[PDB]
Amino acid sequence: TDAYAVPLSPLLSCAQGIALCIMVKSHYICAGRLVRILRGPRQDRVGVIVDIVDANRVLVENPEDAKMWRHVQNLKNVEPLKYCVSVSRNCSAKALKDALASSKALEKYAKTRTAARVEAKKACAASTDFERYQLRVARRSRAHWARKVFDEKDAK
Amino acid sequence: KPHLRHYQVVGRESPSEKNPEPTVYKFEVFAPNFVVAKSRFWRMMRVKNKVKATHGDVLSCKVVKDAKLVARNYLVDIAYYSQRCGYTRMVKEFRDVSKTGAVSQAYHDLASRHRARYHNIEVLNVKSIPD
Amino acid sequence: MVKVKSLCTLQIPEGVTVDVKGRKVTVTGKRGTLTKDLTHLQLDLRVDKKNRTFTVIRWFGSKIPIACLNTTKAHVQNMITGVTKGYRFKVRCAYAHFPINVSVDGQNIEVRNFLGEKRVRRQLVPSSVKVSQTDPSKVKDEIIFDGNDLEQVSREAAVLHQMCLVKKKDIRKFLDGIYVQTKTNIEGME
RNA sequence: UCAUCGAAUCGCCACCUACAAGACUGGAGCUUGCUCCCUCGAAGGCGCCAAGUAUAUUCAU
RNA sequence: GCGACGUCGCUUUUUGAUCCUUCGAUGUCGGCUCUUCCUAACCUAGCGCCGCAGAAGACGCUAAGGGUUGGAUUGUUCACCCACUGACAGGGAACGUGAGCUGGGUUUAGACCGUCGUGAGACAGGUUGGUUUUACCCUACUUAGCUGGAAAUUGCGAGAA
RNA sequence: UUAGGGAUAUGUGGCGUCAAAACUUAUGGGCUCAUUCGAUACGUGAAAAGGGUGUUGGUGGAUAACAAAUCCACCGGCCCCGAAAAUGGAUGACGCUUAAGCCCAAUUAGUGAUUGCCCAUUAUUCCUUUGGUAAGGGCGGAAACUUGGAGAAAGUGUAGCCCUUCCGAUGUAGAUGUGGCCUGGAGGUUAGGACGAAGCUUAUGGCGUGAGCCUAAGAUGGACCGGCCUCUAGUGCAGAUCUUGGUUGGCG
RNA sequence: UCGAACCACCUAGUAGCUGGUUCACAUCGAAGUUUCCCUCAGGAUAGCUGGUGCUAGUAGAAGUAUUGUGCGGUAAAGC
RNA sequence: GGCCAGAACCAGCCCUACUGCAUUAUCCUGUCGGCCGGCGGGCAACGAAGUGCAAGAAUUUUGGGUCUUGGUGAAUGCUCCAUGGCGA
Ligand SMILES: [Mg+2]
Ligand SMILES: [Mg+2]
Ligand SMILES: [Mg+2]
Ligand SMILES: [Mg+2]
Ligand SMILES: [Mg+2]
Ligand SMILES: [Mg+2]
Ligand SMILES: [Mg+2]
Ligand SMILES: [Mg+2]
Ligand SMILES: [Mg+2]
Ligand SMILES: [Mg+2]
Repeated sequence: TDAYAVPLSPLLSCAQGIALCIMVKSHYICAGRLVRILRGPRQDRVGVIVDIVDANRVLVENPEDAKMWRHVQNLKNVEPLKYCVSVSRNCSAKALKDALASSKALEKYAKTRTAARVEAKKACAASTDFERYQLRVARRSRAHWARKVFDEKDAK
Repeated sequence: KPHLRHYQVVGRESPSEKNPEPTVYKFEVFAPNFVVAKSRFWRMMRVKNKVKATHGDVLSCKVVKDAKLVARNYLVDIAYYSQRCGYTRMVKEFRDVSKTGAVSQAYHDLASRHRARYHNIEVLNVKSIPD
Repeated sequence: MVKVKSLCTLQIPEGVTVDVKGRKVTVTGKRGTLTKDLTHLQLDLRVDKKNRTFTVIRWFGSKIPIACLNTTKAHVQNMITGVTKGYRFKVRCAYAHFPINVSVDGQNIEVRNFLGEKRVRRQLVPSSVKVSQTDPSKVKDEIIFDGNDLEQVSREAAVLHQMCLVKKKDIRKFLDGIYVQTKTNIEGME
């Protein structure tokens, strides 16, 4: 019995995680800049990375306002974003995680895209059975209206 | 998440009917439990002090608190036994967060490559490294 | 156990252009062209700019993952060099009594009256490796292989020395065979 | 002689999943494939029962 | 190439033990016949290597694929010679193989001899003469037919290289 | 470690499929490539030195030059060879190798202190039996909304005198008990039978843990016989190369 | 039928040997050891076990420890 | 009567939130530099756990007769009276 993401929709796929990871050298991906964690008990949060300790393991934190502690989260559920603060080209791994994040790099990302999908899938998990109707009359609307537009294309 | 907490176990030798005030022995051991700390408390004193767990009493075993969770270096002078080259010590400088964390990696490395497990392994000098 | 050592770099001058597409390498020049494959563990080939630098980084490393990096460095430079300079291959022989003949016919090679074997010993050569003889008079002996690619002309300037041996016989007292001679990097300014 | 078990359906699936162009201009699009879920679309408008609280859906190819 | 000195792994067509199975019966060696299997390679086959110039041997490795005889004496296995041959390698299969053959050796009841024993008799000492039953049953194999069969005989059960 | 059942939970062993359980764990630390990898003890032992110019670990001691690093010696295996047989061939099978191998750990994921999960004739609990002679209490008439019993009889034993309570419950040789089963016959009693007895048949049910009993229905049978208390013995059969009779396969 | 015929009888000869020995449930439930035996394929005797018990029996209880108090000469050691 | 479903008290397995409850040190400052040494006062405990009290409330299962009742203000006591809903 297959849940699908096409192509090649998948048998026997647990709906509580994925084996996303493809191996990469640690240094290029991340450097005490910023990252987000897919699979954590706190779910899909982003915390700027304080430092790298050993290999897979990282120390991941965030200033406040998210109930995110300074903690040891592993790269196996911690995946970089290109909204860095202190990785790569910028001269150093920075300190004062709030002030460096007071450069709105998180505030910009939290209001930019790929975070409107984080809460999208978290909205479809808190949508009670009334907004699921709202979502179905919303798709059904855009659906047939799409068909009306196709009819217009046929006319053209 | 790393097992094998760090215990501070201290104890006299049941004072005494002979010496009436035997010197107190304290040492810090990494162990899953504190029953396993006292079990290896009374192995040092049975060996390094010739004191039985029977003829002595444990004063106050204690769980060391923590260090502010932040990555740092650790050289752990570790001494294991094996039919694989009996009683060799080692250094194996690890880079983990806490002493509990790095010594965990120490055990999971020896049991990984020398198959030496918890009771065949003594630990000494779990200290840190600036550079 | 596992560590990292360094990174490998090659510069790509004018007259030589390298691609990175399907992680494969294309090197061309003004004397010849050649393309091949260089995959391995942790060895992802990425060329930064079209004529700036051939870089091959690996992120993991051990004795085996690192004894395989700079061999592509040994096998990318000779791509860039063979397309501009090229390395010629020469072959010699010796005799005591047997007067001989040899032949090369377009795309194949003949070896007749070898040691007394009055038949032909064929061997296929790829598309673009052209060769002649100097049996006429002045050299009388040599077979000079030319071309562009390091290992696509070395691969067959290896078998004529495999097509040679005299087997159930003392070997040192006499030297039957037109065998590969003097591995050499022949350049030219004539 | 059939009363059946089953319970999304495809000209938007279904070469390819991934190209092309960033160690800092975004590309995306060779896409969480569509559409499906109560009147062909959102704003209504409409009949439903007495099959009398569950009972294989008394439907449906 | 092995040899002092030595040792250390693995070996059964081994010398014996063990007494575990069999005493209301697993019928005795050897052959004949036929099939198989293994390589620790005897031959051919593949290079290799030497004081391997040709010749011709020399050492070695890889390979079980193919091949490995005919006789004399012996019941023999083995052994020995004879002769051919490229060479006549070594083993397993219940010391492969008797409801397949043979019956020469073991083989009893007759008899003779040698030693032993007072004697009857004994000898794993010699010699000679001395039963060899049954498939018509099940499977195995070998050929020879027949007939069902796809929810492998059934649901209507629905999948077309 | 064992009465008959249900549930909860474990033990040993496990959780890729067979196979219940990580629908292949969000697993974590390293190790491992093995041209017969390796992988559950005790099965019997698997492999012995030996080395290397091999992959990973550790200690003694140089250079600041190998052909900005590069050495001289060894300790430690995983792993390579050392090492081999005879039907085809075994981790148990497939298969696994960025594990489903090995050694360590884990148990909801560094968020905050528990039982990840699956399997028993075990444990806990619940009913039911049965024994203990195990304890009790009644051991002749009253009421809680519907009946049952704190009214069923002074009792080893049952269709228990009635409740309810605890505990135990396997078992060969053996022992013992049974208000226990059965066959032939006797003494008693009660009773059937031509309106169909014994017998016999069984998809005839029921009821007893069982031995067995009772019923029905015979398009069976034709004239004897059941229950109960004692008595009695030529009293229970699957197995003795049983005995006798009969049949049967092989078998047209 | 003959290393002692055949028939009938003693005779149902004897067998520490082989084979068999007919219902249920319940309650319990072992031993292959001791000593003696022309004994070692068997017996007898203890032990194990059952039944019936008798008897005033938290005791004359214990495959257990503690406490004292004895004992010993194996391991290790030492030549 | 048999077949179900639901409900309700009983006990049972329980859902478990907040978790408080004390302790312990964690940690609060000072100027130093890409080999780091020049240290003291507990007055803070939400990521201190070898540790104490929790029902209402979640679940099927199983059994149902000697009842229930009303709250008081202190430093918990008087007490009174006699299953239903389907299908077949
Ligand atoms: Mg024979
Ligand atoms: Mg002959
Ligand atoms: Mg047959
Ligand atoms: Mg269960
Ligand atoms: Mg792993
Ligand atoms: Mg009689
Ligand atoms: Mg009789
Ligand atoms: Mg009979
Ligand atoms: Mg019979
Ligand atoms: Mg001694």
